[PDB]
Amino acid sequence: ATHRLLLLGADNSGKSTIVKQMIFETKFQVDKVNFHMFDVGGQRDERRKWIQCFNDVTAIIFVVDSSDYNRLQEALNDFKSIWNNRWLRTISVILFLNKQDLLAEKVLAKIEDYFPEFARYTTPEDATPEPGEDPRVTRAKYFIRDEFLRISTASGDGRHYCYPHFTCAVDTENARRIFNDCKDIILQMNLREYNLV
Amino acid sequence: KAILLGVILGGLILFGVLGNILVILSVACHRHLHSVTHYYIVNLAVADLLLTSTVLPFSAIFEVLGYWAFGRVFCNIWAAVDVLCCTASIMGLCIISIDRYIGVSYPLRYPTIVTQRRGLMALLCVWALSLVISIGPLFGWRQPAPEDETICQINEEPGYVLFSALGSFYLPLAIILVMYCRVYVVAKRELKFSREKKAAKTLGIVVGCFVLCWLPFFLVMPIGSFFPDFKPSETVFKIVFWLGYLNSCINPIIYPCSSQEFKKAFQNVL
Amino acid sequence: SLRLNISAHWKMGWYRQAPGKEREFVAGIGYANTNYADSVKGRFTISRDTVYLQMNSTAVYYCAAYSYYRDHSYW
Ligand SMILES: [NH3+]C[C@H](O)c1ccc(O)c(O)c1
Repeated sequence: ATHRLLLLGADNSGKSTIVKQMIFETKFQVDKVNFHMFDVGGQRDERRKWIQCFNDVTAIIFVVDSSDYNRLQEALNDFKSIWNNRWLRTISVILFLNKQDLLAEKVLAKIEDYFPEFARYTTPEDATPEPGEDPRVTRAKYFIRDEFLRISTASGDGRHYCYPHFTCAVDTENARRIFNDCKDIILQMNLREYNLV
Repeated sequence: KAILLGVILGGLILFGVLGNILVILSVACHRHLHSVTHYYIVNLAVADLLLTSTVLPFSAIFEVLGYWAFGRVFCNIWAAVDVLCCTASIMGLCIISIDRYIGVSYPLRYPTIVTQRRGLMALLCVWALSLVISIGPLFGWRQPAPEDETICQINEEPGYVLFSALGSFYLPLAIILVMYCRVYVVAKRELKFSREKKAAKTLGIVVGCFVLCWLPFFLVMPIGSFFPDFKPSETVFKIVFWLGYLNSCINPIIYPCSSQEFKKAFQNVL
Repeated sequence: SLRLNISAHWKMGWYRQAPGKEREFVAGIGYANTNYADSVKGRFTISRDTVYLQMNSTAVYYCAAYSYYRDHSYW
């Protein structure tokens, strides 16, 4: 059983490194379920498969480096592009906020300089970091996640979801993330099909 | 009072046969409607069609006239085809329930747990078990019946009716209720009022119509053939005997409207 | 020559048990119809209220009563 993922990502944003966790198609498997992940380049030089891979996909893996604040607004522009597109507007998007370990070093040096309204946002409720976490680092990480969710909540449709995750550079537990999110996407489509939701 | 019951039975027969030919015709052209659950829906549709096209007009004529005007081989064909079609549609609902349970609790390993190597073996197993129950007392458990060419007795021989009731209703009723219990558990996201009430309305009908149709008959018949102190009248017996026929006219309404592409294909007729 | 439970929609018939032969249908009267056989089509009529035949001009008979759809009997 194949599942054609669509990895867009960004250039020099941990995407080629997170590929190596076994334009170029790749393949991997979890619990003898075979995902076939289509890379595309980063949505800056190769928009060729946007007609071809427009419908057969089951998810869209968008990975973004989170430490570099200077290259942050272009990522939000690309996420507003793909989230409110035409051909790929009914596909749920997995979001990988990569290089959180680099963000833990890039904070302690400010995120309020490149984006001015950071202090207006605070660390919200129903949030759980890892053990031994600085509150400013978690505030910055949840600030950019809340920015991506503000861009995500700008359709009002409920026809396609979005699943964010905080992954480090050399995390081994990342294929189970895509496994569980593809399971949830297919289960939501199955519940919509049987008129249960 | 003969033509009035005849015209309401003809209306119910015509509505049921038109619904089942529409359900079986809406799949025969679309190549997208070729999965295993569509097979399990057209199997229920062809069982309800085989019941409603042949067995229902003869029982309607038998209720209007009051006597089976045809022969005796016709009666022995009619009772066996009646039992065959009714328990074939019941076990079709049972395998639809099993398919939906292993469709909502293994969403990625579903095409590696349901294949045509074994999605058309459960179909032949329930059709063969239906034919075992129907052609059971054609040699096995038939009591000696009177030799009229006018009456047509049902096969109310005890010992056979208990086995048939158990392994034709009460095991598929248990299977349908526990698998739809799991489907209702998973479909509660597992603001939430619209998530719970949207499932408790669309599973409530698909168990309520089946129980309300078949549980009167399959409760009256073995309790009356084993405990003859109840002794139900002729009117309540005809009511519970005809609710089971009403189920095969209800099933065109529910089960294509419990999908998305089936409802579009059925609404494409007008 | 010789003439020879209670419900409403129950049919009542008469059979002839011959020597060695099986139970052949002879006559029957019900609330919905009244059926006969070819052997006694003219030589024997029926009568119902008790239920008895009436023959004019093969020696053992059985008066039976039964239903039309449910598997009951009263011999
Ligand atoms: N109308 C139901 C049909 O006559 C039927 C179904 C299952 C039975 O065991 C039976 O005796 C009769």
